[PDB]
This record gives sequence, structure tokens and C-alpha cells, in this order.
Amino acid sequence: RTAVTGSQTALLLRAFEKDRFPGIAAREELARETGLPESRIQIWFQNRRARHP
Amino acid sequence: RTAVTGSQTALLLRAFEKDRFPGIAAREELARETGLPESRIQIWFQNRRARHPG
DNA sequence: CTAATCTAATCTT
DNA sequence: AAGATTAGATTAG
Repeated sequence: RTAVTGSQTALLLRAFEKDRFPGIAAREELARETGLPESRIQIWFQNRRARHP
Repeated sequence: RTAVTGSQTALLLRAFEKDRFPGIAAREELARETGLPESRIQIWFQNRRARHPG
């Protein structure tokens, strides 16, 4: 029940370009920064590593 | 490149009711019978699963 | 209408 | 965590 805002996307792309493998430390933060479950953020990083190496 | 003919459409539609979730083999087989890449057969089945069940 | 793509998610080893 | 694959949304013929 969630479509991502362009700002969240921009915020994840920034964290991506920084380091593509955020430990659960980075991710919880990124969950707070965005208002998304941590679970949903890991998925985002897993898919993006697979479709843009 | 695209443009599937009515005949290609005809034999896949038959195979559709035959197997609604073709494994990588069923599709690989179906690529030869039609002359379309397996990749394009998968898209065809996943698009049609969403636009026409039953 | 239909092919193709991009995303979110699940599952397997 | 990668790999494949699903559904779904959408971009286009």
C-alpha cells in the first residue's frame, strides 16, 4: 500500500552512491529519514544492486 | 523489434490454457515452435496473466 | 490493445 | 546477500 515519493527515491540514490551496502545501522536511519519500514528499504537496495551494477 | 503474427498468437494461446505458468523449459521449447526469443515469450505470458485470466 | 519496461516483493540456496 | 521470478504500474506502439 505504498508508492515511493521522488524525494525518498532521491534520498536513497544518494545513500546508494555513497556506499551500496548499508549495514542495518545506515538502513534504520534511512528508514527514519524517509518514513519507510526498514524491511522495505533493504528490498530497495537489493533490487538496485541487481539492476544497476 | 516486435509484431507477433496472428499465427504465433494462435499457438501460444493454445499452449496458454495448456500451461499457465511455463517453466524455463516449456518456454524454451515454445521459442523454437514460434521463432521468438524465450525472453519475449515470458513477457507475453506475464502480460497476459495480468490482462486475461480464465 | 499489446509489447516492453521498471518497480516491489517473495523464495531459494 | 544474489539470483530468479512473480505481480503491478506504467510507458509506448
